[PDB]
Amino acid sequence: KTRKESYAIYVYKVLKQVHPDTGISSKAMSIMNSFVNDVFERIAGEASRLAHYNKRSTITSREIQTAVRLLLPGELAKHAVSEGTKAVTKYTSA
Amino acid sequence: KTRKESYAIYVYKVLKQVHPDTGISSKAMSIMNSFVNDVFERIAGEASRLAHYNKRSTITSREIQTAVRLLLPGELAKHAVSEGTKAVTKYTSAK
Amino acid sequence: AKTRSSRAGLQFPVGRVHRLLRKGNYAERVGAGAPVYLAAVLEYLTAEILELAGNAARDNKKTRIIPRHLQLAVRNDEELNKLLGRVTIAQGGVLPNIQSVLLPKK
Amino acid sequence: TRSSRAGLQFPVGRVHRLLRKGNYAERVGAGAPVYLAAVLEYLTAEILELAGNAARDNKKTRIIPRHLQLAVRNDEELNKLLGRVTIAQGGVLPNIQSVLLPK
Amino acid sequence: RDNIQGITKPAIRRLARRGGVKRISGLIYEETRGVLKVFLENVIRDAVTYTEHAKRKTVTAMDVVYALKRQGRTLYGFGG
Amino acid sequence: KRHRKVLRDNIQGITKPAIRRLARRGGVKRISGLIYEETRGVLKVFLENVIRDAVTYTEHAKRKTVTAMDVVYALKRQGRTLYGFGG
Amino acid sequence: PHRYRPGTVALREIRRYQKSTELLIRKLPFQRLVREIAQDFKTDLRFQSSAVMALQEASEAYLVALFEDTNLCAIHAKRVTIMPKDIQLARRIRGERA
Amino acid sequence: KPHRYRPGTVALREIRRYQKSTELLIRKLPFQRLVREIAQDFKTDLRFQSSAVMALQEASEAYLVALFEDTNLCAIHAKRVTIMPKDIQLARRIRGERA
DNA sequence: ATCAATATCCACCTGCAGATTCTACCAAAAGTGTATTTGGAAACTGCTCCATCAAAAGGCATGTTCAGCGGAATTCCGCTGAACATGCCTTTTGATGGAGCAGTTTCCAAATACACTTTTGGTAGAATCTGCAGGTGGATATTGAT
DNA sequence: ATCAATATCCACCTGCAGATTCTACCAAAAGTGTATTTGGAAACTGCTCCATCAAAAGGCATGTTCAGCGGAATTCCGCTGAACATGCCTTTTGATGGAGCAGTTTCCAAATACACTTTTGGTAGAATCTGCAGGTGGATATTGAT
Repeated sequence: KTRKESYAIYVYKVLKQVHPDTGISSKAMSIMNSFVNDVFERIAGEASRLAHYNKRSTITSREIQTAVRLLLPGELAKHAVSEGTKAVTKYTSA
Repeated sequence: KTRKESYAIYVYKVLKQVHPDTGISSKAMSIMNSFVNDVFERIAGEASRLAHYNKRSTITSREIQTAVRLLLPGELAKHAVSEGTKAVTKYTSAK
Repeated sequence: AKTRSSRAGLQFPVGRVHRLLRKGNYAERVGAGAPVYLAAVLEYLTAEILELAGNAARDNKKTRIIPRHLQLAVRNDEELNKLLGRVTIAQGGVLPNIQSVLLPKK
Repeated sequence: TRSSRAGLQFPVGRVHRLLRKGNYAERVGAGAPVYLAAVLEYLTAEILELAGNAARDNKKTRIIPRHLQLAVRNDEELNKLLGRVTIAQGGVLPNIQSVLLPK
Repeated sequence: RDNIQGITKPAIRRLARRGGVKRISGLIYEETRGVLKVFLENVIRDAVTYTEHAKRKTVTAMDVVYALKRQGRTLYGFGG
Repeated sequence: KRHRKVLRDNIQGITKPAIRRLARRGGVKRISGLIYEETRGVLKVFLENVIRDAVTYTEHAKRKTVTAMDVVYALKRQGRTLYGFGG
Repeated sequence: PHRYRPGTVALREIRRYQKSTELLIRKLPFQRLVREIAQDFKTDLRFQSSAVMALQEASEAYLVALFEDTNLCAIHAKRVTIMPKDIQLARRIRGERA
Repeated sequence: KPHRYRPGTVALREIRRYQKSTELLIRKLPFQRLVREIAQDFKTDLRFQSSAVMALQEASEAYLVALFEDTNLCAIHAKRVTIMPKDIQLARRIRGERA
């Protein structure tokens, strides 16, 4: 009963793109799940403060972007931003 | 022009209660206002997560109490809890 | 009409605190007792720091509490020091303290 | 699905739901979950990429916690990002202060 | 025999080794035990506080995870 | 349009005497001659990190002026909460 | 009548334990400690086994890292053997401060 | 032969003097230029509320004074009374500002 | 132990920047009084998984010997503190243009709100599969006594 | 500069704990189509306060001399920890009732939503207030030479 959601399957898909012939133990998958949850919370948290500071009721991709710039190290942020911008674009183009 | 609020008048009422003849500079008052907001945020934040962890959509005096216990050191937590409980109990005894 | 603060026997604003809790996006709902309890804790902590700050002020023969008195009260109190362990009080300076080995002589 | 529209493996729909149920803001725009899902996917690819190499560099095809630790701590930025994180069963990087070596 | 003494010299020595320590003073073992006790008291105090808030008689892994996180000791591998 | 400044080498404005005074408040009795430059480097890194975040908040708000609150928020992000400036 | 010189086996252990990831404190002894300390905050408590493990992973990772800082302090003082004052200095600078 | 305090005496006097006061120890204008220079390298055409500059100086000095305390403990640990670059580096390393 | 050059303490005195104290408009606040919704405490319960326990497994407590590290003692080069002369540049008091933060109103692109159709990720007992931990053999490097 | 004792490596083997695979079930999601609501961008502009030019002057930075004493290098031995063979007791492993962690249904005390009425904290600003910064002079140390 009461299903527990996790990013296990989506993490598995990404693994196959990067290393088609590589597996991952259960304990390793659990760590990855913690990682995605942790980062989601840190980014959402910063974005939350950003909207509040600027008296905005909405968290848009703009807040997510600034949050990423605040949270991630130099290069990692650069690519995360480009990946994010790319996904929003591909998305707006139906 | 957009009214900016602060806990100033309240900090001042409590100051007169503990030290009737002592004043406070504007800079010290500014620090006190930062203190109150800071602790407000920390307590509210602990209460927020606490509610989410327990799949509750309501922050009641109970999450506030647990947050105070998680946040304040030993003796400060004991007294904050009594005052909090005392205030809720009295507030409740009224209509 | 009696304010929720007087109904609680508090100096701190219960209505204001309730409002701040709602617009801070902490939870979908905020109970009635929540802001009462929080306002009380806030009042209790400011009373605690002002009691000690006012004492530091009189110790220094001053009638007006300034930032340095706030810092002296906080850093000389174990628990307040711990609660404000990562906080910087502007214009508070530091506590007088010289390491033993630095003192002159034998 | 929204993820397919964005060209992502990570669940946009779910991310959206999580943002909303997390009380981060009164409202959440449509683009926020897309951008966020993509960032989460990229960071995931990055660690798996380096962790996989660690498994290979160790003659193993299955990624274990050990491999995640090696990949994170040997990478300046990931190490920084996870500077206050403890990866269970990760161990530490082999490192001996020179002054402690024989001779 | 006290439980804290259950944390043996060889165990503390192995920990120091992983930490890259070559030689240890005899006074380290008691020092380490005391340090570990304070660490556990702080983390467990908070974990138990989460347990009681949830009205459980059992300390869950999540209680510990939440405790470690608020202590700035985020742990990956046991949920959240 | 109008003027010419170009700011350069301002780290040298953090003088030896200023650094000595800070060390004294910190309880230091004797100072190696190499400390001054080492301190300038440390201060520079500290300021770059806080200003980087503060300016990031400024831009996000579409402003051209860095506010005390931008700095206050930046300091809190880095765990250096500051009281006294609206924070 | 073979015998390795002082430090040779120590150095061997460093290499051996920095290679592996298993817990170094014995399970049962750690569990008793956890339970004892918890009995002080709330009586009659139960522990999910995964709760005790998370506690041991966190505790060990904490001590191992503290031992690294302690070693740097010993070396700062031109020694190669860690002493309590080294641990004390490390914790004081960490904010676990005294 | 003219009065002269012994080495260390004035230093101890200065420690007592500054631990008793709270005024900023770095010259105001020079600190402000440094802030402007660093910020400018990050983003051109910025303006600063004067209180933003003062907030930066209060935080910067509190950070440095506390770093010098830790540094002092590191020097004393090595049987010295003179702080050196390595004491600062050890302190920052244990602080996790480097590790 | 007496001295003299100096810094520290300090209660008094005062001109004033900064604080306590109105009189007044007041709009965002907070309290009052029904109406409609609903979160989650409470009682009952199936079923994981936790505590207890007995038997198989192997790490640790204990004493001896001495290698080599820590700490004391001694020495001295030259770093770094104290004092001093000189004069720069920060500080201070002000006026002023105007950049740009910020208040106010018009208004539409976008988000909330159901309502309902589609499909998906998680749960679960079943059966099949497989990376690699661990054990074995033998070659080879490392360490340490001649 | 020999070999003698051990630890370390590499190649190969294989039993199995944990990973992988096909399947039927389905409540919870997620996608979609529709009528309604609204946050916040845009355009205009009041008005705060940031940048800056100017001038006067003393607090404080700079640069130098001189030598006190601190850091660093060296010698060294007493003694504390490292290494190790030896006897075995605490931990570990796998088995079994049962305590609670959860899944589910009931239902009401309490939290929205909302149209008013009213008490109030903020504030722009003329004003008399007042704690104490800061200069002054004189009494108790605090230092350091002798």
